[PDB]
Amino acid sequence: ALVFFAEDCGSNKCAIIGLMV
Amino acid sequence: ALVFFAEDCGSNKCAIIGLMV
Amino acid sequence: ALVFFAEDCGSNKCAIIGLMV
Amino acid sequence: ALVFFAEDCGSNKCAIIGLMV
Amino acid sequence: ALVFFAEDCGSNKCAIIGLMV
Amino acid sequence: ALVFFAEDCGSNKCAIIGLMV
Amino acid sequence: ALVFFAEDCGSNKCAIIGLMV
Amino acid sequence: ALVFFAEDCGSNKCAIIGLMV
Amino acid sequence: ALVFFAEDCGSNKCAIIGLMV
Amino acid sequence: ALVFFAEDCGSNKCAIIGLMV
Amino acid sequence: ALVFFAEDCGSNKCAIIGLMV
Amino acid sequence: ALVFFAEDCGSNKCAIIGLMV
Ligand SMILES: COCCO[C@@H](C)CO[C@@H](C)CO[C@H](C)CO[C@H](C)CO[C@@H](C)CO[C@@H](C)CO[C@H](C)CO[C@H](C)COC[C@@H](C)N
Ligand SMILES: COCCO[C@@H](C)CO[C@@H](C)CO[C@H](C)CO[C@H](C)CO[C@@H](C)CO[C@@H](C)CO[C@H](C)CO[C@H](C)COC[C@@H](C)N
Repeated sequence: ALVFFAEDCGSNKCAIIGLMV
Repeated sequence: ALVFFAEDCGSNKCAIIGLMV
Repeated sequence: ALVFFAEDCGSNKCAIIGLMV
Repeated sequence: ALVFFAEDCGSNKCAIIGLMV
Repeated sequence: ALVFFAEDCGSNKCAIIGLMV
Repeated sequence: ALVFFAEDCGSNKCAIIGLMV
Repeated sequence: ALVFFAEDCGSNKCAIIGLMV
Repeated sequence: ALVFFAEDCGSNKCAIIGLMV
Repeated sequence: ALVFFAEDCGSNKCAIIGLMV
Repeated sequence: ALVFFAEDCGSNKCAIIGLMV
Repeated sequence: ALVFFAEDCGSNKCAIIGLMV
Repeated sequence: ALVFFAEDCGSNKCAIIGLMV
């Protein structure tokens, strides 16, 4: 599958996360 | 415009946000 | 099917609408 | 992550569900 | 238009459906 | 950014709007 | 709702169509 | 890459096409 | 939920996969 | 396939482009 | 919110930008 | 056009690919 990357800033901290589809 | 609603969740808490198109 | 929830806004007045799939 | 919501309907049975991204 | 396909499952009952755009 | 165009038909009027990404 | 416009060339002829969401 | 399938329909006929991401 | 159909391809070899919603 | 249209901007040198699906 | 990243090109003057959701 | 990036994990290997819109 494809893994997109986004900075999840919804949490207090910002963190790079993968988004797998 | 269209307004979609989503919970913006973090490491612990979440908040209702609008997503406008 | 899935029914997504959205608000159709315009002229400072919104209305709940469904979006079906 | 973001949590969207949808009404998942089958055979006259519907239940709100989350969809996490 | 384009016609996508999905398996719509409810309570152990699934049926292929079209989704037209 | 890409500027898509859509007709936003609210309640009192429609209007060609931009939607930039 | 929003009405997007696309040239539907899937048909032999190409034609502007609306896509309502 | 991911390959989605759709019927590319016209005024009369349709054809299976791939949509690659 | 909806189950979308896709092929995961790579190195000249694809495999059917589901994508659930 | 469907052909959407967008204004592709770059340092404010926008122009109409097609986006095929 | 989530922040995706893309290379926004214009006459081949690409640069990284954020795309917030 | 915007160039998004994703990790395309097939069967023999992953690889950072582009996906331009
Ligand atoms: C800003 O442009 C985003 C395009 O960049 C892509 C790299 C984004 O990648 C995707 C995987 C992540 O996109 C997010 C879902 C946010 O974008 C979508 C378009 C949100 O759009 C909203 C306005 C749509 O509102 C409702 C219909 C929510 O719809 C979501 C997308 C339904 O959930 C999806 C189908 C579940 O994800 C797929 C699963 C198999 N991983
Ligand atoms: C090229 O960028 C497209 C973004 O421009 C927008 C103006 C497009 O507008 C939308 C309304 C039309 O987009 C078409 C559906 C094609 O784009 C989508 C992203 C096709 O993507 C494929 C690869 C996804 O494959 C499966 C999951 C098919 O998913 C479709 C989108 C599911 O059907 C949708 C949710 C039904 O449409 C919504 C309905 C309420 N009108």
